[PDB]
Amino acid sequence: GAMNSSNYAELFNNDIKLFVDDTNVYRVTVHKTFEGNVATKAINGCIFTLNPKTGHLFLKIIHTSVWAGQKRLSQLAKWKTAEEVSALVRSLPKEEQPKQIIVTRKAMLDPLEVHMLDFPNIAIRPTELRLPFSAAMSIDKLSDVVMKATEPQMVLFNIYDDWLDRISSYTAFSRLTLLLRALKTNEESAKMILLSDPTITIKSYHLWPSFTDEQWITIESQMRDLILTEYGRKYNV
Amino acid sequence: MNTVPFTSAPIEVTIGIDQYSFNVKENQPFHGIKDIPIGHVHVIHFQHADNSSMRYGYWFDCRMGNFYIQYDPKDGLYKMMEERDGAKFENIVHNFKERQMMVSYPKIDEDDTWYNLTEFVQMDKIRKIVRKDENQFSYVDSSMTTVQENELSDPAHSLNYTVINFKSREAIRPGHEMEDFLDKSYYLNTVMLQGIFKNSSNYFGELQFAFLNAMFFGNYGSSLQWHAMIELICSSATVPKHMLDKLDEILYYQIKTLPEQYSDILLNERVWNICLYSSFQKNSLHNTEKIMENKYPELL
Ligand SMILES: COc1ccc(CO)c(OC)c1OC
Repeated sequence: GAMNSSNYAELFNNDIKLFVDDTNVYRVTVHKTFEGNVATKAINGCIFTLNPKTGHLFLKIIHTSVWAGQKRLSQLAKWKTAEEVSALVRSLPKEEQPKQIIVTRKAMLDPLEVHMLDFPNIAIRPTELRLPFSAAMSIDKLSDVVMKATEPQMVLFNIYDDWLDRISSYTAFSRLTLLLRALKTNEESAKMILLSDPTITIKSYHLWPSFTDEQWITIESQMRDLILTEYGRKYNV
Repeated sequence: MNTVPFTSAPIEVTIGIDQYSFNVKENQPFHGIKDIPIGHVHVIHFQHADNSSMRYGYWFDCRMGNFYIQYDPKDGLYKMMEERDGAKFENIVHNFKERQMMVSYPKIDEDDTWYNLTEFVQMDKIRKIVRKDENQFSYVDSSMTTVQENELSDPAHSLNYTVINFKSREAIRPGHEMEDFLDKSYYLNTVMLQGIFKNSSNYFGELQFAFLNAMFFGNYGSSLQWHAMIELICSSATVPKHMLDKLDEILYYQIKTLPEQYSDILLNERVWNICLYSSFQKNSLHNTEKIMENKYPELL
Protein backbone atom coordinates (compact mmCIF):
# COMPACT_ATOMS: atom_id res chain seq x y z
CA GLY A 1 0.00 0.00 0.00
CA ALA A 2 1.00 3.61 0.53
CA MET A 3 3.88 4.56 2.84
CA ASN A 4 3.27 6.96 5.73
CA SER A 5 3.97 7.78 9.39
CA SER A 6 1.98 4.78 10.64
CA ASN A 7 4.27 2.28 8.88
CA TYR A 8 7.51 4.28 9.03
CA ALA A 9 9.66 1.49 10.45
CA GLU A 10 9.25 -0.92 7.54
CA LEU A 11 11.87 1.10 5.67
CA PHE A 12 14.59 -0.28 7.94
CA ASN A 13 13.62 -3.96 7.99
CA ASN A 14 15.52 -6.58 6.07
CA ASP A 15 13.30 -6.54 2.94
CA ILE A 16 15.27 -4.84 0.22
CA LYS A 17 13.64 -1.63 -0.99
CA LEU A 18 14.39 1.53 -2.93
CA PHE A 19 13.05 5.09 -2.93
CA VAL A 20 12.86 6.65 -6.45
CA ASP A 21 12.70 10.46 -6.73
CA ASP A 22 12.28 12.05 -10.22
CA THR A 23 12.17 15.76 -9.35
CA ASN A 24 15.67 16.46 -10.71
CA VAL A 25 15.41 14.35 -13.84
CA TYR A 26 14.30 17.16 -16.22
CA ARG A 27 15.82 20.55 -15.33
CA VAL A 28 15.42 23.76 -17.28
CA THR A 29 16.51 27.38 -17.13
CA VAL A 30 13.66 29.43 -18.61
CA HIS A 31 14.92 32.44 -20.60
CA LYS A 32 13.90 35.13 -23.12
CA THR A 33 14.36 34.79 -26.87
CA PHE A 34 15.63 37.70 -28.94
CA GLU A 35 12.08 38.11 -30.26
CA GLY A 36 10.91 38.56 -26.64
CA ASN A 37 9.32 35.13 -26.25
CA VAL A 38 10.40 32.57 -23.66
CA ALA A 39 12.42 29.42 -24.20
CA THR A 40 13.76 26.74 -21.93
CA LYS A 41 17.29 25.39 -22.04
CA ALA A 42 17.84 22.04 -20.34
CA ILE A 43 20.74 21.14 -18.05
CA ASN A 44 21.78 17.67 -16.91
CA GLY A 45 19.63 15.89 -14.31
CA CYS A 46 19.77 12.76 -12.18
CA ILE A 47 17.41 10.09 -10.97
CA PHE A 48 17.70 9.76 -7.13
CA THR A 49 17.35 6.01 -6.24
CA LEU A 50 18.15 5.28 -2.63
CA ASN A 51 18.21 2.26 -0.35
CA PRO A 52 16.96 3.76 2.95
CA LYS A 53 18.52 0.94 4.98
CA THR A 54 22.09 0.68 3.57
CA GLY A 55 22.39 4.20 2.30
CA HIS A 56 23.38 3.10 -1.24
CA LEU A 57 22.50 5.77 -3.78
CA PHE A 58 22.19 4.86 -7.45
CA LEU A 59 22.71 8.26 -9.05
CA LYS A 60 21.69 7.89 -12.68
CA ILE A 61 22.82 11.00 -14.52
CA ILE A 62 20.40 12.15 -17.24
CA HIS A 63 22.31 13.94 -19.95
CA THR A 64 20.57 16.74 -21.89
CA SER A 65 21.15 14.81 -25.12
CA VAL A 66 18.35 12.44 -24.09
CA TRP A 67 15.78 15.19 -24.70
CA ALA A 68 17.05 16.16 -28.13
CA GLY A 69 14.14 16.33 -30.59
CA GLN A 70 11.52 15.00 -28.15
CA LYS A 71 8.12 16.44 -27.22
CA ARG A 72 6.16 16.65 -23.94
CA LEU A 73 9.42 16.46 -21.99
CA SER A 74 7.84 16.64 -18.53
CA GLN A 75 5.85 13.51 -19.45
CA LEU A 76 8.71 11.75 -21.19
CA ALA A 77 10.81 12.34 -18.10
CA LYS A 78 8.70 10.10 -15.91
CA TRP A 79 8.92 7.30 -18.54
CA LYS A 80 12.73 7.73 -18.92
CA THR A 81 13.02 7.58 -15.13
CA ALA A 82 10.99 4.33 -15.17
CA GLU A 83 12.99 2.81 -18.00
CA GLU A 84 16.24 3.55 -16.15
CA VAL A 85 15.02 2.21 -12.81
CA SER A 86 13.87 -0.99 -14.58
CA ALA A 87 17.27 -1.25 -16.28
CA LEU A 88 18.95 -0.90 -12.92
CA VAL A 89 16.89 -3.66 -11.33
CA ARG A 90 17.61 -5.92 -14.31
CA SER A 91 21.32 -5.21 -13.92
CA LEU A 92 21.30 -6.34 -10.31
CA PRO A 93 21.76 -9.93 -9.14
CA LYS A 94 18.52 -11.63 -8.10
CA GLU A 95 19.26 -11.51 -4.39
CA GLU A 96 19.95 -7.75 -4.69
CA GLN A 97 16.74 -6.86 -6.44
CA PRO A 98 14.29 -4.89 -4.31
CA LYS A 99 11.02 -6.34 -3.12
CA GLN A 100 9.42 -2.88 -3.17
CA ILE A 101 10.10 0.39 -4.90
CA ILE A 102 8.58 3.51 -3.34
CA VAL A 103 8.16 6.48 -5.67
CA THR A 104 8.06 9.87 -4.06
CA ARG A 105 5.57 11.35 -6.58
CA LYS A 106 2.39 9.45 -7.47
CA ALA A 107 2.75 10.35 -11.14
CA MET A 108 5.58 7.77 -11.46
CA LEU A 109 3.32 4.89 -10.46
CA ASP A 110 1.97 3.86 -13.88
CA PRO A 111 5.27 4.52 -15.77
CA LEU A 112 7.17 2.29 -13.37
CA GLU A 113 4.42 -0.32 -13.08
CA VAL A 114 4.49 -0.67 -16.86
CA HIS A 115 8.28 -0.86 -17.18
CA MET A 116 8.31 -3.46 -14.38
CA LEU A 117 5.77 -5.87 -15.82
CA ASP A 118 8.56 -8.44 -15.96
CA PHE A 119 8.88 -8.21 -12.14
CA PRO A 120 5.36 -8.95 -10.87
CA ASN A 121 6.66 -9.72 -7.37
CA ILE A 122 8.13 -6.22 -6.93
CA ALA A 123 5.57 -3.98 -5.30
CA ILE A 124 5.44 -0.44 -6.58
CA ARG A 125 4.12 1.85 -3.86
CA PRO A 126 3.51 5.56 -3.32
CA THR A 127 3.97 7.50 -0.06
CA GLU A 128 2.09 10.24 1.75
CA LEU A 129 5.28 11.70 3.27
CA ARG A 130 6.61 14.96 1.80
CA LEU A 131 10.23 13.86 1.57
CA PRO A 132 12.96 16.44 0.72
CA PHE A 133 14.85 14.44 -1.89
CA SER A 134 14.50 17.31 -4.39
CA ALA A 135 17.29 19.05 -2.42
CA ALA A 136 19.74 16.31 -3.44
CA MET A 137 21.32 18.76 -5.83
CA SER A 138 22.24 21.01 -2.93
CA ILE A 139 24.93 18.40 -2.02
CA ASP A 140 27.98 19.80 -3.80
CA LYS A 141 29.59 16.54 -4.85
CA LEU A 142 26.34 15.17 -6.30
CA SER A 143 25.62 18.46 -8.09
CA ASP A 144 29.18 18.58 -9.46
CA VAL A 145 29.16 15.08 -10.92
CA VAL A 146 25.83 15.80 -12.66
CA MET A 147 26.77 19.16 -14.15
CA LYS A 148 30.09 17.82 -15.42
CA ALA A 149 28.81 14.64 -17.16
CA THR A 150 29.16 14.57 -20.93
CA GLU A 151 27.31 11.28 -21.47
CA PRO A 152 24.75 9.16 -19.63
CA GLN A 153 26.45 7.79 -16.56
CA MET A 154 25.60 5.95 -13.28
CA VAL A 155 27.56 7.01 -10.14
CA LEU A 156 27.39 5.14 -6.82
CA PHE A 157 27.49 6.81 -3.42
CA ASN A 158 26.70 5.96 0.13
CA ILE A 159 24.62 8.96 1.17
CA TYR A 160 25.19 8.13 4.87
CA ASP A 161 29.01 8.29 4.59
CA ASP A 162 30.24 6.11 7.49
CA TRP A 163 27.41 6.90 9.89
CA LEU A 164 26.09 3.33 10.09
CA ASP A 165 29.25 2.35 11.97
CA ARG A 166 27.92 4.41 14.87
CA ILE A 167 24.12 4.80 14.42
CA SER A 168 21.14 2.80 13.21
CA SER A 169 19.57 3.18 9.78
CA TYR A 170 16.55 4.84 11.33
CA THR A 171 18.72 7.52 12.92
CA ALA A 172 20.69 7.89 9.74
CA PHE A 173 17.65 8.36 7.56
CA SER A 174 16.32 10.90 10.11
CA ARG A 175 19.59 12.82 9.97
CA LEU A 176 19.55 12.77 6.17
CA THR A 177 16.02 14.03 5.83
CA LEU A 178 16.64 16.76 8.34
CA LEU A 179 19.75 17.94 6.48
CA LEU A 180 17.91 17.78 3.17
CA ARG A 181 14.87 19.56 4.61
CA ALA A 182 17.11 22.36 5.87
CA LEU A 183 18.87 22.69 2.48
CA LYS A 184 15.50 22.89 0.75
CA THR A 185 14.06 25.56 3.06
CA ASN A 186 17.13 27.85 3.15
CA GLU A 187 20.05 26.46 1.17
CA GLU A 188 22.37 29.38 1.92
CA SER A 189 22.04 29.23 5.70
CA ALA A 190 22.04 25.42 5.72
CA LYS A 191 25.38 25.27 3.93
CA MET A 192 26.71 27.95 6.28
CA ILE A 193 26.00 25.69 9.27
CA LEU A 194 27.73 22.72 7.69
CA LEU A 195 31.02 24.55 6.95
CA SER A 196 31.14 27.18 9.71
CA ASP A 197 34.13 25.60 11.50
CA PRO A 198 36.96 25.30 8.93
CA THR A 199 38.46 22.52 11.09
CA ILE A 200 35.76 19.95 10.26
CA THR A 201 36.27 18.62 6.75
CA ILE A 202 34.67 16.32 4.22
CA LYS A 203 36.68 13.24 3.44
CA SER A 204 37.38 12.78 -0.22
CA TYR A 205 35.25 9.61 -0.17
CA HIS A 206 32.32 11.32 1.71
CA LEU A 207 29.58 13.81 1.02
CA TRP A 208 29.18 15.32 4.49
CA PRO A 209 31.67 16.71 7.05
CA SER A 210 33.40 14.44 9.55
CA PHE A 211 31.52 15.45 12.70
CA THR A 212 31.92 13.75 16.03
CA ASP A 213 28.81 12.54 17.84
CA GLU A 214 28.66 15.67 19.99
CA GLN A 215 29.09 17.92 16.96
CA TRP A 216 26.29 16.22 15.01
CA ILE A 217 23.89 16.81 17.91
CA THR A 218 24.86 20.49 17.75
CA ILE A 219 24.52 20.47 13.95
CA GLU A 220 21.15 18.74 14.01
CA SER A 221 19.93 21.26 16.59
CA GLN A 222 20.97 24.19 14.42
CA MET A 223 19.22 22.58 11.40
CA ARG A 224 15.97 22.30 13.42
CA ASP A 225 16.13 25.96 14.43
CA LEU A 226 16.54 26.91 10.74
CA ILE A 227 13.50 24.89 9.62
CA LEU A 228 11.33 26.48 12.35
CA THR A 229 12.74 29.95 11.64
CA GLU A 230 11.99 29.81 7.91
CA TYR A 231 8.51 28.60 8.84
CA GLY A 232 8.01 31.72 10.94
CA ARG A 233 9.53 34.01 8.31
CA LYS A 234 7.30 32.36 5.72
CA TYR A 235 4.12 32.36 7.82
CA ASN A 236 5.06 35.01 10.42
CA VAL A 237 4.55 33.53 13.91
CA MET B 1 -42.53 -15.29 -36.67
CA ASN B 2 -41.70 -17.83 -33.92
CA THR B 3 -42.98 -18.67 -30.49
CA VAL B 4 -41.72 -19.54 -27.03
CA PRO B 5 -44.59 -21.12 -25.09
CA PHE B 6 -44.71 -21.32 -21.29
CA THR B 7 -46.02 -24.41 -19.53
CA SER B 8 -47.49 -22.26 -16.74
CA ALA B 9 -46.73 -19.30 -14.47
CA PRO B 10 -46.87 -20.65 -10.90
CA ILE B 11 -45.07 -17.74 -9.31
CA GLU B 12 -45.44 -14.01 -9.67
CA VAL B 13 -42.67 -12.73 -11.83
CA THR B 14 -41.75 -9.88 -14.10
CA ILE B 15 -40.89 -11.33 -17.51
CA GLY B 16 -38.81 -9.54 -20.13
CA ILE B 17 -38.26 -10.32 -23.78
CA ASP B 18 -35.51 -8.13 -25.25
CA GLN B 19 -36.28 -4.57 -24.13
CA TYR B 20 -39.92 -5.33 -23.25
CA SER B 21 -41.40 -6.59 -19.98
CA PHE B 22 -44.70 -7.33 -18.31
CA ASN B 23 -45.93 -8.36 -14.87
CA VAL B 24 -47.47 -11.82 -14.52
CA LYS B 25 -49.38 -12.69 -11.35
CA GLU B 26 -49.14 -15.94 -9.38
CA ASN B 27 -50.98 -18.62 -11.39
CA GLN B 28 -52.19 -16.05 -13.90
CA PRO B 29 -53.04 -17.88 -17.14
CA PHE B 30 -49.94 -17.03 -19.18
CA HIS B 31 -48.63 -19.40 -21.83
CA GLY B 32 -45.92 -17.65 -23.69
CA ILE B 33 -44.69 -15.16 -26.18
CA LYS B 34 -45.54 -15.09 -29.90
CA ASP B 35 -44.52 -13.19 -33.07
CA ILE B 36 -40.86 -13.12 -32.04
CA PRO B 37 -38.90 -11.62 -34.95
CA ILE B 38 -36.74 -14.17 -36.72
CA GLY B 39 -33.23 -13.17 -37.71
CA HIS B 40 -31.86 -11.87 -34.42
CA VAL B 41 -30.78 -13.36 -31.10
CA HIS B 42 -33.22 -12.72 -28.27
CA VAL B 43 -33.17 -12.81 -24.45
CA ILE B 44 -36.02 -13.89 -22.15
CA HIS B 45 -35.44 -12.88 -18.56
CA PHE B 46 -37.02 -13.01 -15.18
CA GLN B 47 -37.23 -11.24 -11.83
CA HIS B 48 -39.40 -12.83 -9.15
CA ALA B 49 -41.85 -10.55 -7.34
CA ASP B 50 -40.73 -11.96 -4.00
CA ASN B 51 -36.93 -11.96 -4.24
CA SER B 52 -35.61 -9.35 -6.68
CA SER B 53 -32.24 -10.92 -5.90
CA MET B 54 -31.14 -12.70 -9.08
CA ARG B 55 -32.32 -11.40 -12.39
CA TYR B 56 -31.73 -14.35 -14.70
CA GLY B 57 -32.51 -15.19 -18.31
CA TYR B 58 -31.79 -17.08 -21.53
CA TRP B 59 -30.19 -16.03 -24.83
CA PHE B 60 -31.55 -17.95 -27.76
CA ASP B 61 -32.10 -18.01 -31.54
CA CYS B 62 -35.38 -19.51 -32.72
CA ARG B 63 -33.71 -20.64 -35.91
CA MET B 64 -31.66 -23.11 -33.89
CA GLY B 65 -34.57 -25.03 -32.41
CA ASN B 66 -37.95 -25.03 -30.70
CA PHE B 67 -37.68 -23.68 -27.14
CA TYR B 68 -40.13 -23.36 -24.25
CA ILE B 69 -40.19 -22.23 -20.59
CA GLN B 70 -41.31 -24.35 -17.63
CA TYR B 71 -41.14 -23.49 -13.90
CA ASP B 72 -39.00 -25.88 -11.85
CA PRO B 73 -40.30 -25.96 -8.26
CA LYS B 74 -37.17 -27.81 -6.98
CA ASP B 75 -34.60 -25.31 -8.31
CA GLY B 76 -37.09 -22.48 -8.12
CA LEU B 77 -36.69 -20.85 -11.47
CA TYR B 78 -38.23 -20.55 -14.88
CA LYS B 79 -36.06 -22.88 -16.99
CA MET B 80 -35.66 -22.83 -20.79
CA MET B 81 -35.90 -26.26 -22.42
CA GLU B 82 -35.75 -27.46 -26.02
CA GLU B 83 -38.52 -29.60 -27.47
CA ARG B 84 -37.25 -32.17 -29.97
CA ASP B 85 -40.66 -33.58 -31.03
CA GLY B 86 -41.62 -31.18 -33.80
CA ALA B 87 -45.36 -31.80 -34.01
CA LYS B 88 -45.80 -31.88 -30.23
CA PHE B 89 -44.53 -28.27 -30.25
CA GLU B 90 -46.64 -26.92 -33.12
CA ASN B 91 -49.72 -28.48 -31.53
CA ILE B 92 -48.94 -27.00 -28.11
CA VAL B 93 -48.40 -23.59 -29.67
CA HIS B 94 -51.45 -23.67 -31.91
CA ASN B 95 -53.75 -24.58 -29.03
CA PHE B 96 -52.29 -21.74 -26.96
CA LYS B 97 -52.62 -19.15 -29.74
CA GLU B 98 -56.22 -20.26 -30.30
CA ARG B 99 -57.14 -19.66 -26.67
CA GLN B 100 -55.16 -16.37 -26.95
CA MET B 101 -53.09 -16.96 -23.80
CA MET B 102 -49.87 -15.50 -25.33
CA VAL B 103 -48.50 -11.96 -25.50
CA SER B 104 -47.22 -10.63 -28.81
CA TYR B 105 -43.64 -9.42 -29.14
CA PRO B 106 -44.74 -5.79 -29.50
CA LYS B 107 -42.45 -4.43 -32.17
CA ILE B 108 -43.33 -1.03 -33.54
CA ASP B 109 -42.43 -1.17 -37.22
CA GLU B 110 -40.52 2.15 -37.17
CA ASP B 111 -38.34 0.64 -34.47
CA ASP B 112 -34.92 -0.85 -35.18
CA THR B 113 -33.76 -0.63 -31.58
CA TRP B 114 -33.26 -4.35 -31.12
CA TYR B 115 -31.40 -4.91 -34.35
CA ASN B 116 -29.13 -1.98 -33.55
CA LEU B 117 -28.29 -3.35 -30.12
CA THR B 118 -27.72 -6.86 -31.47
CA GLU B 119 -26.26 -6.08 -34.90
CA PHE B 120 -23.09 -8.06 -34.39
CA VAL B 121 -24.24 -10.61 -31.77
CA GLN B 122 -24.34 -14.20 -32.93
CA MET B 123 -25.47 -17.22 -30.93
CA ASP B 124 -22.26 -18.93 -32.02
CA LYS B 125 -20.19 -16.40 -30.10
CA ILE B 126 -22.55 -16.19 -27.10
CA ARG B 127 -22.13 -19.94 -26.60
CA LYS B 128 -18.35 -19.51 -26.51
CA ILE B 129 -18.64 -16.91 -23.75
CA VAL B 130 -21.32 -18.91 -21.85
CA ARG B 131 -20.10 -22.50 -21.98
CA LYS B 132 -22.75 -25.20 -21.68
CA ASP B 133 -22.98 -27.09 -24.91
CA GLU B 134 -25.71 -29.62 -24.14
CA ASN B 135 -28.06 -26.64 -24.65
CA GLN B 136 -28.60 -24.41 -27.71
CA PHE B 137 -29.53 -21.46 -25.47
CA SER B 138 -27.47 -19.63 -22.84
CA TYR B 139 -28.24 -18.92 -19.21
CA VAL B 140 -26.95 -15.70 -17.66
CA ASP B 141 -27.63 -14.07 -14.30
CA SER B 142 -26.92 -11.15 -12.00
CA SER B 143 -24.18 -12.81 -10.02
CA MET B 144 -22.13 -14.69 -12.58
CA THR B 145 -18.40 -13.65 -12.46
CA THR B 146 -16.07 -13.48 -15.51
CA VAL B 147 -12.96 -15.68 -16.16
CA GLN B 148 -10.81 -12.49 -15.70
CA GLU B 149 -12.57 -11.78 -12.35
CA ASN B 150 -12.16 -15.41 -11.17
CA GLU B 151 -8.42 -14.92 -11.73
CA LEU B 152 -7.99 -12.07 -9.24
CA SER B 153 -14.66 -19.21 -8.32
CA ASP B 154 -16.80 -21.85 -10.13
CA PRO B 155 -15.82 -22.05 -13.81
CA ALA B 156 -18.90 -23.84 -15.16
CA HIS B 157 -20.83 -20.67 -14.24
CA SER B 158 -18.30 -18.20 -15.69
CA LEU B 159 -18.64 -15.57 -18.43
CA ASN B 160 -15.56 -16.38 -20.50
CA TYR B 161 -15.07 -12.80 -21.70
CA THR B 162 -11.93 -11.69 -23.60
CA VAL B 163 -9.26 -11.00 -20.94
CA ILE B 164 -8.26 -7.28 -21.34
CA ASN B 165 -5.69 -5.44 -19.10
CA PHE B 166 -4.04 -2.05 -19.94
CA LYS B 167 -1.07 -2.91 -17.69
CA SER B 168 -0.15 -6.38 -19.00
CA ARG B 169 2.56 -7.77 -21.25
CA GLU B 170 -0.10 -8.69 -23.81
CA ALA B 171 -0.87 -4.98 -24.08
CA ILE B 172 2.66 -3.53 -23.95
CA ARG B 173 5.48 -4.33 -26.36
CA PRO B 174 8.91 -4.66 -24.72
CA GLY B 175 10.74 -1.43 -25.40
CA HIS B 176 7.60 0.43 -26.54
CA GLU B 177 6.35 0.82 -22.97
CA MET B 178 5.43 4.47 -23.13
CA GLU B 179 4.33 4.36 -26.77
CA ASP B 180 1.88 1.47 -26.20
CA PHE B 181 0.49 2.72 -22.89
CA LEU B 182 -0.51 6.18 -24.15
CA ASP B 183 -1.63 4.90 -27.63
CA LYS B 184 -3.22 1.45 -27.42
CA SER B 185 -3.33 1.11 -31.21
CA TYR B 186 -1.02 -1.92 -31.14
CA TYR B 187 -3.17 -3.72 -28.56
CA LEU B 188 -6.40 -2.88 -30.44
CA ASN B 189 -5.31 -3.53 -34.05
CA THR B 190 -2.62 -6.25 -33.88
CA VAL B 191 -3.32 -8.14 -30.62
CA MET B 192 -7.12 -8.06 -30.46
CA LEU B 193 -8.57 -7.31 -33.91
CA GLN B 194 -6.04 -9.18 -36.06
CA GLY B 195 -5.04 -11.68 -33.41
CA ILE B 196 -7.95 -12.69 -31.24
CA PHE B 197 -11.24 -11.45 -32.67
CA LYS B 198 -10.12 -11.65 -36.35
CA ASN B 199 -12.42 -8.82 -37.55
CA SER B 200 -14.21 -5.86 -36.00
CA SER B 201 -17.60 -7.59 -36.19
CA ASN B 202 -16.65 -10.23 -33.57
CA TYR B 203 -15.18 -7.47 -31.38
CA PHE B 204 -18.35 -5.43 -31.63
CA GLY B 205 -20.44 -8.49 -30.97
CA GLU B 206 -18.72 -9.18 -27.67
CA LEU B 207 -18.99 -5.49 -26.76
CA GLN B 208 -22.72 -5.46 -27.51
CA PHE B 209 -23.41 -8.70 -25.64
CA ALA B 210 -21.49 -7.38 -22.58
CA PHE B 211 -23.58 -4.26 -22.57
CA LEU B 212 -26.78 -6.26 -22.75
CA ASN B 213 -25.90 -8.51 -19.82
CA ALA B 214 -24.99 -5.40 -17.82
CA MET B 215 -28.28 -3.72 -18.57
CA PHE B 216 -30.63 -6.67 -18.39
CA PHE B 217 -29.07 -8.51 -15.41
CA GLY B 218 -26.95 -5.78 -13.77
CA ASN B 219 -23.96 -8.11 -14.16
CA TYR B 220 -21.09 -5.91 -12.78
CA GLY B 221 -18.31 -7.66 -14.73
CA SER B 222 -20.27 -7.26 -18.02
CA SER B 223 -20.34 -3.50 -17.29
CA LEU B 224 -16.51 -3.58 -16.61
CA GLN B 225 -15.88 -5.49 -19.93
CA TRP B 226 -18.24 -3.28 -21.94
CA HIS B 227 -16.50 -0.16 -20.53
CA ALA B 228 -13.00 -1.61 -21.11
CA MET B 229 -13.59 -2.52 -24.77
CA ILE B 230 -14.84 1.01 -25.47
CA GLU B 231 -11.82 2.39 -23.69
CA LEU B 232 -9.41 0.30 -25.80
CA ILE B 233 -10.91 1.93 -28.94
CA CYS B 234 -11.14 5.50 -27.68
CA SER B 235 -7.56 5.33 -26.41
CA SER B 236 -6.21 4.12 -29.79
CA ALA B 237 -4.82 6.85 -32.05
CA THR B 238 -5.19 4.60 -35.13
CA VAL B 239 -8.61 3.02 -35.66
CA PRO B 240 -10.12 1.90 -39.02
CA LYS B 241 -12.52 4.53 -40.31
CA HIS B 242 -15.36 2.02 -40.50
CA MET B 243 -15.02 0.97 -36.88
CA LEU B 244 -15.12 4.58 -35.65
CA ASP B 245 -18.34 5.43 -37.45
CA LYS B 246 -20.00 2.15 -36.42
CA LEU B 247 -18.91 2.60 -32.81
CA ASP B 248 -20.77 5.91 -32.63
CA GLU B 249 -23.92 4.14 -33.76
CA ILE B 250 -23.53 1.19 -31.37
CA LEU B 251 -22.98 3.31 -28.31
CA TYR B 252 -25.75 5.73 -29.30
CA TYR B 253 -28.40 3.04 -29.06
CA GLN B 254 -27.01 1.52 -25.87
CA ILE B 255 -27.12 4.92 -24.18
CA LYS B 256 -30.56 5.50 -25.71
CA THR B 257 -31.92 2.22 -24.39
CA LEU B 258 -30.58 2.41 -20.84
CA PRO B 259 -33.15 3.12 -18.11
CA GLU B 260 -32.76 6.71 -16.97
CA GLN B 261 -32.62 5.82 -13.26
CA TYR B 262 -30.01 3.06 -13.73
CA SER B 263 -27.31 5.45 -14.96
CA ASP B 264 -25.67 5.63 -11.53
CA ILE B 265 -24.50 1.99 -11.46
CA LEU B 266 -24.05 0.89 -15.08
CA LEU B 267 -21.95 3.86 -16.25
CA ASN B 268 -18.33 4.59 -15.35
CA GLU B 269 -17.52 8.29 -15.08
CA ARG B 270 -13.81 7.99 -15.88
CA VAL B 271 -14.30 6.01 -19.08
CA TRP B 272 -16.97 8.26 -20.57
CA ASN B 273 -15.18 11.53 -19.83
CA ILE B 274 -11.95 10.12 -21.25
CA CYS B 275 -13.65 8.64 -24.32
CA LEU B 276 -15.68 11.72 -25.13
CA TYR B 277 -13.42 14.59 -24.09
CA SER B 278 -9.77 13.57 -23.74
CA SER B 279 -9.05 10.52 -25.92
CA PHE B 280 -7.83 10.38 -29.50
CA GLN B 281 -11.39 9.81 -30.67
CA LYS B 282 -12.93 12.65 -28.63
CA ASN B 283 -14.22 14.05 -31.93
CA SER B 284 -15.39 10.83 -33.61
CA LEU B 285 -18.43 10.04 -31.42
CA HIS B 286 -20.76 12.88 -32.34
CA ASN B 287 -24.07 11.06 -31.94
CA THR B 288 -22.99 9.32 -28.71
CA GLU B 289 -21.60 12.57 -27.27
CA LYS B 290 -24.78 14.47 -28.13
CA ILE B 291 -27.09 11.97 -26.47
CA MET B 292 -24.85 11.70 -23.38
CA GLU B 293 -24.92 15.48 -22.83
CA ASN B 294 -28.69 15.98 -23.16
CA LYS B 295 -29.54 12.86 -21.14
CA TYR B 296 -26.75 12.44 -18.55
CA PRO B 297 -24.94 15.79 -18.15
CA GLU B 298 -24.69 15.21 -14.38
CA LEU B 299 -22.04 12.56 -14.99
CA LEU B 300 -19.80 15.03 -16.86
C1 LIG C 1 -9.07 -5.92 -14.51
O1 LIG C 1 -10.29 -5.50 -14.07
C2 LIG C 1 -11.24 -6.13 -14.75
C3 LIG C 1 -11.77 -7.28 -14.20
C4 LIG C 1 -12.72 -7.95 -14.88
C5 LIG C 1 -13.13 -7.48 -16.10
C6 LIG C 1 -14.10 -8.29 -16.82
O2 LIG C 1 -13.89 -9.58 -16.66
C7 LIG C 1 -12.58 -6.33 -16.61
O3 LIG C 1 -13.00 -5.86 -17.80
C8 LIG C 1 -12.04 -5.87 -18.75
C9 LIG C 1 -11.63 -5.65 -15.91
O4 LIG C 1 -11.14 -4.49 -16.34
C10 LIG C 1 -9.97 -4.71 -16.92
